[PDB]
Amino acid sequence: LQYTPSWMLVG
Amino acid sequence: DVKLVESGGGLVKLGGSLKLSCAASGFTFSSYFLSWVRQTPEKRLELVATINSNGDKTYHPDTMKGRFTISRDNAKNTLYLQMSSLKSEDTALYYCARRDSSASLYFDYWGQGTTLTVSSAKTTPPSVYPLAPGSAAQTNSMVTLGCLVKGYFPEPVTVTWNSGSLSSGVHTFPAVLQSDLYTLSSSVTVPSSTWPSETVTCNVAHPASSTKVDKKIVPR
Amino acid sequence: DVVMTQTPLSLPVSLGDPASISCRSSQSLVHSNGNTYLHWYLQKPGQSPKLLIYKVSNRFSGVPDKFSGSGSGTDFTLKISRVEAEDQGVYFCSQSTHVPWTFGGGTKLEIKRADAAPTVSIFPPSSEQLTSGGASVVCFLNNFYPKDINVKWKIDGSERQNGVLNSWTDEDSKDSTYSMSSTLTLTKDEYERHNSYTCEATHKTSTSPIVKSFNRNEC
Repeated sequence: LQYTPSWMLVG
Repeated sequence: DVKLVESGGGLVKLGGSLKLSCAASGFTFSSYFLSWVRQTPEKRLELVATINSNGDKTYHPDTMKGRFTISRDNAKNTLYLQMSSLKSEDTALYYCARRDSSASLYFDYWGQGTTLTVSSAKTTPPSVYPLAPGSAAQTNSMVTLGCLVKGYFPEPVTVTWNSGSLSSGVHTFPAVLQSDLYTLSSSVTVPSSTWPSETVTCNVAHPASSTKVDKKIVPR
Repeated sequence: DVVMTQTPLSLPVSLGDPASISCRSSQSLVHSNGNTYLHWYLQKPGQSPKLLIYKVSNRFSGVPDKFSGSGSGTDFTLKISRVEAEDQGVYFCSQSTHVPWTFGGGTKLEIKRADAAPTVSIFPPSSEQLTSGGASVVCFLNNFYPKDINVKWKIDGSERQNGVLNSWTDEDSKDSTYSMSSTLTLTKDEYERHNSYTCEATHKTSTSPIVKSFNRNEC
């Protein structure tokens, strides 16, 4: 399902 | 320090619109992601929206989608949240929130949050009614009496027994929506000898409508 | 999205004791990158939540060692070794593996004290009120412990006529007890066409429901 996206995981 | 400050809450009519701000001092705004989270009056959960830095990317669940829209002004250390067709289920405390930079996906800094109430209710004063036991109330030693403060808006109301001379044995239940209007009770417990022998009066005040009322609990 | 179910919803304790809160996501929490984004936050009466633990078991800067967290995939646990007064509030587990992020119903640390039976009182509607054509029958369940309680309204021996609003006071700072009020609103008319009104309750502390009652025609 909807894991958290690449962005948001950036930094 | 790191300090975010939410503001702009208040009362709005249903289907109304309103813009919350969040000012962010004590750090490099342009660096962090931020979000708005909120807490249901029954005290819950609540993610509303999230945005990157120099905000070219945003997320809104599907529910909030359409009612809520996040944005920022890195050029100004302010995040916002434009709201638009407020349902009453949107009433809640709105928090401003910072994401940890290590990307561990958790909020390291919250604000105090702004309140928001969506009601079309108009300012209505409450009706006060005494509550004598009629039926014993435990003709033991204690004898409980109450006041039903009913159907008024907006919150809050204040209630006291015997002008505040009565502090002990007094409970006051948090308010609740009786339709679009508030209702609340207050109770006092007193020694049987004490009443009906001596007076016992509940004072009620509802400043938003200029009301002060005293109501004598006379036996029945 | 994933339903964070915490347990229990309420937790009574004596300082010095230690506790364990469970939290159980619906889908698994391992993210497609090996990270497990389950966190724990505390909310103190009147403040913003404060993160305690992140990534299942990483203490945040300044979180005392009494606190610790562990778990895998769907099941997780928050543990507190000796509870301080400082440790009391509502605890929540959020997840971030799945978007949108979700938080659990929260779990409440509250003071343990001896069982206490509620003092019930029922009141007939006021004449002031009737005059207005509404009729509210109130029932006060006072100072009782533990928190759990149930209340049934009968009317002429049957269960209630709709407008039952319940209300809870929080745990009391002095005697650690709880209180509640239940109100049954009726039209004046449906009120006048029934004679017995029953406030009925059950709380472990009594083998049987406590019952305060009153007939309309005779005050």
